[PDB]
Amino acid sequence: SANLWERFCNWVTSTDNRLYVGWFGVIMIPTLLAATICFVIAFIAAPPVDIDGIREPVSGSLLYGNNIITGAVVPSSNAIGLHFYPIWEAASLDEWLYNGGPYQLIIFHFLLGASCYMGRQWELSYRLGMRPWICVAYSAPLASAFAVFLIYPIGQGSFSDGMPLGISGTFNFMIVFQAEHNILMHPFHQLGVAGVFGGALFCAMHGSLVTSSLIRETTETESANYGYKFGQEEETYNIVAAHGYFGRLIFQYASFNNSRSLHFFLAAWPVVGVWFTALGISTMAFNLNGFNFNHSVIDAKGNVINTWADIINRANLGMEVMHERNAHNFPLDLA
Amino acid sequence: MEVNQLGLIATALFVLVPSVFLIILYVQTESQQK
Amino acid sequence: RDQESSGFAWWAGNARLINLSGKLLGAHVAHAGLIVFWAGAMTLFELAHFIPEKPMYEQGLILIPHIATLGWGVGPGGEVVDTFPFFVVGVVHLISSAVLGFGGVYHAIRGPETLEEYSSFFGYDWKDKNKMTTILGFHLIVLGIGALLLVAKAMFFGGLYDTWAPGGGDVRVITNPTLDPRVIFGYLLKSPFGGEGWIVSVNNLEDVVGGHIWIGLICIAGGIWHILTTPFGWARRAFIWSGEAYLSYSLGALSMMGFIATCFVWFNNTVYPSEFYGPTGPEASQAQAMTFLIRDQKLGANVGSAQGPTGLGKYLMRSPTGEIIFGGETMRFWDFRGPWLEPLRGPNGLDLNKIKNDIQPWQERRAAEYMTHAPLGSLNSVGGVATEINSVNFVSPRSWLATSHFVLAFFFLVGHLWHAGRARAAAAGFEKGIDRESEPVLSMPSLD
Amino acid sequence: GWFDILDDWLKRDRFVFVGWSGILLFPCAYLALGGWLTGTTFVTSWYTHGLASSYLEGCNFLTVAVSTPANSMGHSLLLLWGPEAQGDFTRWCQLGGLWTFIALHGAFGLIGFMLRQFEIARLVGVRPYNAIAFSAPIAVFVSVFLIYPLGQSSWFFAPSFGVAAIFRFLLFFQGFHNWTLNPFHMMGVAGVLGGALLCAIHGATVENTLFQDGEGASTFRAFNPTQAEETYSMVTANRFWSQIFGIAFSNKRWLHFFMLFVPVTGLWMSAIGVVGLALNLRSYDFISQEIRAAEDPEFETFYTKNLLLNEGIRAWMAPQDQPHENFVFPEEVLPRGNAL
Amino acid sequence: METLKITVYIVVTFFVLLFVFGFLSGDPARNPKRK
Amino acid sequence: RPFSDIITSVRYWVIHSITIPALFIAGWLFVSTGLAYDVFGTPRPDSYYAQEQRSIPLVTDRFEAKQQVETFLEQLK
Amino acid sequence: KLPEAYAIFDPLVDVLPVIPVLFLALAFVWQAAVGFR
Amino acid sequence: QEPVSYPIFTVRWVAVHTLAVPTIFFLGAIAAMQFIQR
Amino acid sequence: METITYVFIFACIIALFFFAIFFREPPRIT
Amino acid sequence: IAQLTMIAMIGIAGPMIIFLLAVRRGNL
Ligand code: CLA
Ligand code: CLA
Ligand code: CLA
Ligand code: CLA
Ligand code: CLA
Ligand code: CLA
Ligand SMILES: CC(C)=CCC/C(C)=C/CC/C(C)=C/CC/C(C)=C/CC/C(C)=C/CC/C(C)=C/CC/C(C)=C/CC/C(C)=C/CC/C(C)=C/CC1=CC(=O)C(C)=C(C)C1=O
Ligand SMILES: CCCCCCCCCCCCCCCCCC(=O)OC[C@H](CO[C@@H]1O[C@H](CO)[C@H](O)[C@H](O)[C@H]1O)OC(=O)CCCCCCCCCCCCCCCCC
Ligand SMILES: CC1=C(/C=C/C(C)=C/C=C/C(C)=C/C=C/C=C(C)/C=C/C=C(C)/C=C/C2=C(C)CCCC2(C)C)C(C)(C)CCC1
Ligand SMILES: CC1=C(/C=C/C(C)=C/C=C/C(C)=C/C=C/C=C(C)/C=C/C=C(C)/C=C/C2=C(C)CCCC2(C)C)C(C)(C)CCC1
Ligand SMILES: CC1=C(/C=C/C(C)=C/C=C/C(C)=C/C=C/C=C(C)/C=C/C=C(C)/C=C/C2=C(C)CCCC2(C)C)C(C)(C)CCC1
Ligand SMILES: [Cl-]
Ligand SMILES: [Fe+3]
Ligand SMILES: [Mn+2]
Repeated sequence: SANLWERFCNWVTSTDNRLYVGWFGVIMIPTLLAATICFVIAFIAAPPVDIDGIREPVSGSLLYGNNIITGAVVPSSNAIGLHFYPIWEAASLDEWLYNGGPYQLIIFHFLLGASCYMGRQWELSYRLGMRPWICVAYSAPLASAFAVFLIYPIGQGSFSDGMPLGISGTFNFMIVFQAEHNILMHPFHQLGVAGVFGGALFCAMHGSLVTSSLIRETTETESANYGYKFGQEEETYNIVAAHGYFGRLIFQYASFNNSRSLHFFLAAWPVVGVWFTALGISTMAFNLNGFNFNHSVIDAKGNVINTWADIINRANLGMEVMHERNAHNFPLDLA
Repeated sequence: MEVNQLGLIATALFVLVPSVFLIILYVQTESQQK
Repeated sequence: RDQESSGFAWWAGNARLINLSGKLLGAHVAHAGLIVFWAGAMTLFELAHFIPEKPMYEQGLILIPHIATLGWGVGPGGEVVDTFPFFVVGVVHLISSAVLGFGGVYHAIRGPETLEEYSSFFGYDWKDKNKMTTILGFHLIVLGIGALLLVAKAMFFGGLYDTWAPGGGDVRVITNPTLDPRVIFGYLLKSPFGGEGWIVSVNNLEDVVGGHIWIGLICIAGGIWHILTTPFGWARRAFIWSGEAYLSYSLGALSMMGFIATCFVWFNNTVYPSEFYGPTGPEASQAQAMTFLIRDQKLGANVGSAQGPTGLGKYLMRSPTGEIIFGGETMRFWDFRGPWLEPLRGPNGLDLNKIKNDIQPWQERRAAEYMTHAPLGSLNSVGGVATEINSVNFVSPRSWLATSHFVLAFFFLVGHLWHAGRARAAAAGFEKGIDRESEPVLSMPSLD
Repeated sequence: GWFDILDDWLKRDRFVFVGWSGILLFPCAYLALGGWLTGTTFVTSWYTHGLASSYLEGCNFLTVAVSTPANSMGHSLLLLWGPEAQGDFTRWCQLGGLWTFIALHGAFGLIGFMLRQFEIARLVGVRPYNAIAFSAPIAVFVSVFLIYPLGQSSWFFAPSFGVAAIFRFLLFFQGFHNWTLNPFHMMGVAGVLGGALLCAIHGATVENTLFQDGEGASTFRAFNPTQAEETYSMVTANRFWSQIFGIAFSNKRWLHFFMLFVPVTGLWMSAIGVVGLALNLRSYDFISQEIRAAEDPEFETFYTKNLLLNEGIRAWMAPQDQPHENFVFPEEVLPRGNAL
Repeated sequence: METLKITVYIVVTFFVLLFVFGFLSGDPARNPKRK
Repeated sequence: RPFSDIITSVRYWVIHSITIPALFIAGWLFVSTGLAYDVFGTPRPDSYYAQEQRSIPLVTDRFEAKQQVETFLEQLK
Repeated sequence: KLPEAYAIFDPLVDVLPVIPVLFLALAFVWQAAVGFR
Repeated sequence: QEPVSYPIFTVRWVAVHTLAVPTIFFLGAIAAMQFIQR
Repeated sequence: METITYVFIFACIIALFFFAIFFREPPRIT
Repeated sequence: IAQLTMIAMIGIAGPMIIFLLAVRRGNL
């Protein structure tokens, strides 16, 4: 026999489990289970939510006549602000739901759990005697999730200006974001789209170049994928063929010939890209806005000549005038 | 509001006939040998 | 050594200094010179353009305000009466930078490349636990001395710029700081969420100078403690003692301090004043609201029971508790405490009678000047959002500091991830890859 | 005779290959690039929209474009020698002849590269999956720059080559078609983000399961280009991923095919989406929602906010975005949030 | 609703304590190499 | 073949330091004498409007498009 | 701005803050000069 | 590499020279635009 | 009527996750 | 009178140190 602690502590760190569950896991699992329950219940059977603090609720629940596309969990009230608002700081559950209560309840647990998941990846890699820094690559989507759900609220000063948990609500978020800050003329958002477009592109061409160089172990009635028998000691394509293909395509110096460099680069491109746009959202929370060019061309009469930036500014003005129900009078705002 | 009862039938057949197609294909080749 | 006989490419070159102490010492004492050089160079550069009758926040000064907070070169209300402290701070930093760099170039090229054979007190090893705790103890003591310098400035050498002083700020000497642990540790039990706030919620310089005494002496005692103590077993089983682990912990520390710093500089206005840096985030909204009320009141309109085009107030509203706060979208700010707004606040939020008759000139002009200068701007420094035209140019100093320290903190977090991973992997010994002959997974039961 | 000579002079090995495809690829590509570069530099758009879009007029690199033809041209190609400029180069530049010039010559440069990829693959003796994969950007190109203006009344609604002019396209599509709420665009966005997701993770996994074969910490120098022995532990990658996420690849051939499959299909589904808009068939509404918002005026969803916002985008961008209609709206019929 | 505050605090506290005690418990030798 | 072989041979310099300044000056003089304004027909920044036509020029027919724009340039707009 | 005596060195003061970035460039100059070890 | 029976000007020659003379001509023109008053 | 169709499809997708994880076809080295 | 003389000098100050150590061959 041995006592219950030693048994518990090697049950947790068991790397013979079907699914790992670390010391980061024992705190990951409840927070995410709770997040999942509150999302599934609130998307379906929530009451409507007063989000503008002037008594206009919004329905985001399927049961009050939404489909999948329009449904959402509707953010916390403008009256509640940046306050901590659990069930026991409300007078009744009725009015905790009325103030967008479940929104805070999903996101705190979810962000916490998503960081504990980042911890778990490192722990499993440490137990399997493999290299770290898959967890460094996970910090990119995670930092964007933080920026969107927690930083941008602190900065604008309420959790009403969060992003609702839904599709059309996400679209509403994008459209009001563009009107009030013009994110397309921010250079960082431009590096973010470059990283995603280039990431997708390098994925496609990597896939094609490797699958076109595969060796002949098959026949023309059985799929090509039964050439690999699992955990071969023989790499399953010939690098110099693909290299020789790419090397005639653009040129001899434009074609990698070290798979280790290729894969490092394959991992490096979008991750740097996503960092840059995540930070871009985070600086706009303090209201460092995209570049704005008003009238870059003026002639001798001293009369303006429009640019495409001006057509975009007209649209921005359109959206922004619609996102202000709070009065006709607003001179220098946000916030 | 409205629900469209031909739209109901539309999804019902859409999700049935290929799931049934795939379940038969998977079952007859596993029921044979070596 | 200095080619590919060391186990690092040129882009990891600085990592060849893990086992050479003198070369490493030269590298750091040379880099200290740069930090100091920029301090001095930048405040001289700022001062060469400084107009000393124009407020500091509308001209971009971000190093002169730190000196102004210490109440040097300023009169009452945060005006400049003389510009000499600025010049002398900058020029003496720029001069001392040379002395640091000289030691740099010497220890890097002329000095012994190993200090363990040279000296046995500047001789040190990352695996020798005792040396690290002793050096840590020294370093805690010079930080302890550093913490008491501010207390000296506060009590003896003309004090600090108090912005809570009567009739706008004035330099005031602390003559009684709190030495009461109850109040002091009470700040660390508060919730970080809005409304309450953590250590950021400081509202007076008595707590500031008092806490500086408190942290100073706990670190003098702890510094003395790590010279006279050897680390314990559970402490040794809780760690990796490697030259890189210390760096990982420290990166973790710096990333936490950056998150805390960017929270400070955005919200507080006791340690980052409103007369040397612009208004804060809520301060402009509250100002806009306050000056609107004041304007429309002179027409003889009823503003105290006025209902909106959605009801629920037009100028004033009820908070959840029932205090009279500002209406519209200024209903998410009522956690704002300003020096200029507080003489008007009754026993449960603002009292409309105090508004009618107890307006002092500096308050209504502070509110009116802060209205047209709210934290916004673009990355090519021109005021406002993307609808308005380029004709006014504003970027709060608050936003520069906030954005910079935020992105540097995020990058210092991911660096802590990296160096912790390297230190952990190198300790166990699979940081050069996975050994061919034997591998863990080939000796582990297959999942089904 | 002379044919097999022309053959082996082309198909010969050189610093950069040419081939039969070279004959189509190189002129067309070079003219299209060159056209865009002179168009962004000297050429106005003041006789068409009332814009300036060149360095000669004083615009920066973020606001230039080779702008579309005028609305009155219809779908005319506007040929230099044709009866809309009649052998005159200046008017041909003013009327937007460079847009079509660039568009057609770039359209043939794309076919040239596509053919070039086939030819080099047939020569080297590998399978041509890279050319099949390259049909997704041509699908997108001819669905957005050719089929979409040919479904409308002119080239004027097509995107102009330039960064800000594409931004205006994004806003236009959002405003008039509600483009994000159409499922083909949902599928395209997903396909593309999934491509980006697979990229980071595949690189990160291969680079963090590498074998020890070096002496330095850097493992970039432990590689020889030969395939004799494996370069990463696939078994370890599978065991890791099956435990942290639940499912894993255990077949390299399939992993790389999945990498090919996700973004190319995404772009194909989106190409079907934009040809659907060319007839003005556009997912814009759910009828159940209109009848409900009609019988109950205190119902709200985010979808209703999006339609009010779409009203704002259209009503405020239409005047200077469709000058050929000579629209004039009073200041009292523009939509306003505060009027609700 | 007052009982609810206390039992949520106790649950949270239980999990954070297992976590810290778990990381004090011999973690740098849980690796498959050099244990 | 490497740039090292190209960056050194005297014949490379004796052509290049002679051709490139002529091209640089040809490119400079092309805009500075205002010829780019006539060959592309782009307006100067005192010729976007006129004192009888204060609206944007717009083409509205496609076979007299030529004549329409020549009319706008003939009246000194 | 600066005391009237030092006013002569107004250009010298304007070129001070960009001296830090140069160190990082010099380190690459150095490395390429010794041919990258 | 480019052929070894050496035609007098090879294929590399036109490739570098269709991208040599326009960009020299262009960055001389774009530079002149900067000194237009406007 | 519409809500049932939705939740039935979501229910099918999470049951598929369970079956796909705990009743897979076991990948085994040769 | 020129003060542009030191802005001239201060940009070449760096590589001149390395240039001479590469003339005086040793310890680059
Ligand atoms: C703050 C303290 C600190 C210290 C002392 C170290 C120390 C070290 N790190 Mg680390 N690191 C840190 C923070 C720190 N790091 C952070 C915050 C990150 C996140 C990015 C990293 C990420 C990191 C990685 C990924 C690696 C290291 C490595 C190393 C070692 C070799 C580094 C080297 O030679 O680079 C020489 C540096 C260069 C060639 C970079 C030059 C950059 C240029 C060209 C442009 C810079 C632009 C600038 C960022 C933008 C503003 C510019 C301005 C002018 C406007 C060394 C022991 C390496 C190692 O062995 O790790 C175990 C390795 O692989 N570090
Ligand atoms: C502030 C930044 C910083 C600092 C302090 C250092 C310091 C050092 N590095 Mg690093 N390094 C850095 C940035 C820095 N590096 C960056 C960004 C990179 C990326 C390129 C590298 C890449 C790198 C590599 C690859 C290597 C080093 C090495 C070294 C050591 C070289 C010693 C030597 O023989 O130099 C000899 C150099 C010279 C004679 C020329 C430079 C001249 C100097 C010393 C002065 C220049 C400034 C100024 C004019 C002096 C004013 C003095 C005045 C105050 C009186 C030294 C301790 C080496 C090492 O670790 O070896 C053990 C090695 O191989 N470094
Ligand atoms: C802060 C970092 C630092 C560190 C750790 C060192 C460490 C060292 N230096 Mg360096 N040095 C520095 C910065 C630093 N130096 C700077 C900024 C410069 C420019 C001034 C120099 C220039 C320098 C040179 C040129 C030389 C040294 C020497 C020495 C060695 C002395 C060995 C001995 O037995 O000393 C015994 C001496 C003492 C214990 C007492 C020293 C008292 C002095 C000189 C300074 C006191 C400053 C201050 C008032 C202290 C206040 C403390 C306070 C808490 C009350 C030692 C390894 C010499 C050596 O051999 O290096 C290998 C040598 O040639 N130093
Ligand atoms: C014997 C005791 C002793 C003492 C007193 C110091 C003192 C110091 N060390 Mg240290 N050191 C020691 C032993 C010691 N060392 C040993 C054994 C080693 C191992 C080789 C090192 C290695 C070491 C390194 C590598 C570094 C230091 C640094 C520092 C400085 C920290 C400055 C600071 O916190 O800035 C914040 C400032 C304050 C808290 C204000 C200090 C006010 C006082 C107490 C001193 C002011 C006067 C003094 C003469 C220094 C003037 C600095 C000038 C630029 C203005 C400080 C001067 C660092 C440094 O900055 O060096 C340049 C650095 O990189 N130390
Ligand atoms: C700031 C720099 C610094 C650093 C780097 C260290 C480093 C270290 N100190 Mg130390 N210490 C310092 C300053 C510092 N000390 C000062 C200034 C004091 C005086 C007050 C102390 C008093 C002190 C004591 C009493 C002891 C050490 C010990 C140690 C070792 C601890 C080993 C361990 O695993 O602890 C891990 C510790 C924990 C996991 C418990 C933390 C309990 C607290 C503080 C927080 C719990 C988390 C909680 C959720 C945070 C809430 C915060 C809230 C405000 C939001 C380590 C070598 C030990 C040693 O061996 O010395 C030789 C020992 O007994 N230190
Ligand atoms: C191989 C490359 C190539 C290709 C495919 C094209 C293709 C094209 N060019 Mg282009 N062009 C090229 C090279 C090329 N060009 C070069 C090198 C230059 C510089 C001299 C130009 C300059 C140029 C200009 C300035 C313009 C075009 C235009 C066009 C388009 C209009 C139709 C046309 O002229 O078709 C090309 C081919 C033909 C018209 C005919 C080919 C006839 C053949 C095959 C056999 C004829 C048999 C016989 C004699 C018929 C007798 C009949 C009788 C008995 C009745 C079309 C897409 C225009 C455009 O894009 O407008 C929007 C335009 O403005 N071209
Ligand atoms: C109440 C509730 C919950 C309601 C539900 C609300 C809600 C919004 C539901 C969602 C439904 C919804 C609206 C869906 C819309 C979109 C939809 C139908 C899309 C599918 C159609 C589509 C786009 C088709 C074409 C493109 C396509 C195939 C895209 C798929 C993109 C996608 C997510 C890909 C998977 C990415 C992924 C996470 C892969 C992980 C792979 C993996 C295990 C790698 C690890 C790994 C790496 C290695 O390197 C090696 C070596 C090994 C060994 C190894 O293992
Ligand atoms: C539907 C989601 C379910 C998810 C399920 C899985 C996850 C959750 C697992 C745990 C679920 C059970 C958690 C424990 C619930 C406790 C019951 C509870 O809420 O009762 C407290 C609830 C509170 O009742 C609330 O009251 C409010 C007004 O204050 C409002 O009316 C609320 O709507 C009403 O819910 O009351 C009752 O249930 C009825 C009265 C019970 C009286 C006996 C209680 C015990 C008495 C001794 C202990 C008192 C402790 C406080 C005083 C300390 C000393 C000063
Ligand atoms: C190691 C190394 C490095 C680095 C280095 C460093 C980092 C250094 C620094 C150093 C330093 C940090 C320096 C500084 C210097 C300075 C000086 C020397 C100054 C002087 C000044 C004076 C003398 C003043 C004057 C004046 C006055 C008094 C007043 C008015 C104004 C004037 C300005 C005129 C590198 C990477 C590069 C390379 C490799 C190695
Ligand atoms: C009043 C005031 C003040 C002061 C204050 C003070 C007094 C402070 C304190 C401070 C403090 C008092 C801090 C603390 C911190 C802490 C931390 C940060 C933590 C630590 C720990 C850790 C980190 C751990 C780790 C771990 C775990 C958890 C598990 C097991 C294992 C290990 C080891 C890994 C001032 C100045 C502002 C002024 C004004 C007011
Ligand atoms: C239209 C036309 C045509 C054609 C023409 C051509 C073909 C032209 C060409 C032209 C060209 C072909 C041009 C080019 C130009 C170039 C440019 C525009 C460049 C730019 C560059 C830059 C800007 C740079 C930048 C950079 C980089 C890249 C790297 C890093 C650094 C830096 C940033 C500096 C023809 C006669 C048939 C017919 C009539 C019409
Ligand atoms: Cl809205
Ligand atoms: Fe791959
Ligand atoms: Mn907002």
